[PDB]
Amino acid sequence: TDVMFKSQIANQLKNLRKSRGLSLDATAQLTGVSKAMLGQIERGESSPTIATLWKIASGLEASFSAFFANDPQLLSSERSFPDDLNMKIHTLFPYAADTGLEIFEITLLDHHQQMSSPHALGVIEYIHVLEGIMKVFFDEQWHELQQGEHIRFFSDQPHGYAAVTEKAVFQNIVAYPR
Amino acid sequence: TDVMFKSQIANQLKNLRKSRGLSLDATAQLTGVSKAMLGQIERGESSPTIATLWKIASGLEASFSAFFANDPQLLSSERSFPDDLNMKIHTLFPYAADTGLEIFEITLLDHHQQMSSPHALGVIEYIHVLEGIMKVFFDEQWHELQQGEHIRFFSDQPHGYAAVTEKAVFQNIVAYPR
Ligand code: MED
Ligand code: MED
Ligand SMILES: [Zn+2]
Ligand SMILES: [Zn+2]
Repeated sequence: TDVMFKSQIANQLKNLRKSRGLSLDATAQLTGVSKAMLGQIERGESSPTIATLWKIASGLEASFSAFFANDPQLLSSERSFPDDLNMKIHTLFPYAADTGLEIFEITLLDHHQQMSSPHALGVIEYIHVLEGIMKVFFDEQWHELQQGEHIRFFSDQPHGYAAVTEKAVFQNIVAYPR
Repeated sequence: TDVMFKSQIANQLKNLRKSRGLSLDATAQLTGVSKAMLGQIERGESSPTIATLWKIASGLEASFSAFFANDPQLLSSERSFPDDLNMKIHTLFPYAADTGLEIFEITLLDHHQQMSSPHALGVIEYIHVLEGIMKVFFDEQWHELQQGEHIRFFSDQPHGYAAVTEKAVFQNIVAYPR
């Protein structure tokens, strides 16, 4: 499936880019991802990480869900990304333009730590811990959250998530500007 | 010493800022650190992390060493920063304008992971592992390095360091554009 993952992302990334009439170099400037890497991704040569995907989506001002718009069904089954084995994504609600929401249930394993690049301007995130203890980084600091605890923050800044207990599960609501 | 740390940083940050004729708001825009936090730091109300210090120095286009220029001696003794207990900094060579180099010996403990904001444009880093196993993040990926291994990268991008073994020690050369 790692190879099928590559082809899915490669083809849709190209569609998203071409639909916007963007060159690879212009897309590189927008996303902060090298033109070289973007070329490799579209050719199915490199498997992008979840963090790189968000970086690209942010630059294109697209939702994470947009990477699967050609085959919406895939999103509800895409739990394990090849380059992120200690993190599993369960999409509860794919991006909806009317509410601007994208909702995921994330499972962090082996005390994995996930740092992210800023998402698009104005994108806001909500976090609700379902199990374990985890920490969320933003505004230059880590915020520890136990089961049941919650918090929201402006995600258009360097941020991150980390499981303090070996395992942690949390709901993540990503709200895009309307 | 945590309090002495705060006063040292508070006073020199203000000097560096004032010497440049910058307002707090202008400094906020340059560094990406909120004006609120910058105000608290200068008043000795909040203890900045090593990551925040680099973020500020980068925006002011100053060296990390500049934060101790009022009392150079302090740098050679400042090993443990209050908000970074799993990371110890041993400055071997403070910033020198003729070579543009700043050299540190860093000890990471309890498999600590250190993510950093981009340093100033053109700043380059060299890494040489003295002990243990560690990983360095840049160009969207982690690079694992064992004892004796080395690597260099452009640090004006999101990057980071992580000890894979409980403890890891490495030399870090930070070269600023001349
Ligand atoms: C649903 S993927 C994990 C969450 C996403 N907001 C990120 O920063 O990576
Ligand atoms: C000497 S402090 C650790 C190294 C510094 N280049 C950083 O990114 O944090
Ligand atoms: Zn995020
Ligand atoms: Zn650095």
